[PDB]
Amino acid sequence: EVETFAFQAEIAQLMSLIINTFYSNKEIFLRELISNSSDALDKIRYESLTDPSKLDSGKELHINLIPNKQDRTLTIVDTGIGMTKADLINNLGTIAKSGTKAFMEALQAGADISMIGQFGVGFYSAYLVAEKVTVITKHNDDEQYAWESSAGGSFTVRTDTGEPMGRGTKVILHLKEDQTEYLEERRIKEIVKKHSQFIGYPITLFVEK
Ligand SMILES: OCCNC(=S)NC1CCCCCC1
Repeated sequence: EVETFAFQAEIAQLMSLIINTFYSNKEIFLRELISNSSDALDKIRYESLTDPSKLDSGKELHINLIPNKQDRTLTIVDTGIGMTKADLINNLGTIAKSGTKAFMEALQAGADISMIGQFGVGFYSAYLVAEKVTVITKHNDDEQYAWESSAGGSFTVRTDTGEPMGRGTKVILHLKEDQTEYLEERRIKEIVKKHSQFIGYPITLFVEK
């Protein structure tokens, strides 16, 4: 059972901007996703200080980067606080409203796309390299859900039937045909060292066999 929702007008405008403009410095998407994962891990770790039972769904706090040349996907996995159904559908997009408007004002005040993180909307930089993004997420207070969008103004949310995650979020990037360099080991390493050398959680690169 799948529900289809329309993106808020300003978010749909940002994604169409991100997809259609010519911007060569596409590697910043990984920094933004890793920084988002760091925030999610900070939140569960902070909450667990007053409630250790919040870690019953997993004590490990880490980030895994998993390229797959066969499927042409790059997957970013964190064991952070995860996302509820209301987060996926309403609350997060409501908070991103002001940032998207301001980010688009800044895009005419000099700023470029690489500053997307300073407006709290860095996640949508995934569409610099991805034609489709799938988000599997599990929050302690909700079921496992699957969010998906190929942009174009709509996204879907459904209960996920696949492998249970425990807790956290999995961002699956279905890369565009010309963006397969982000499946390469030495390319991901160079990006992580340059942009995320100061993340307070272990970032593990899964190399393919
Ligand atoms: O970082 C930018 C703000 N977006 C966040 S925090 N999360 C996104 C995940 C996909 C579905 C929920 C809402 C959008």
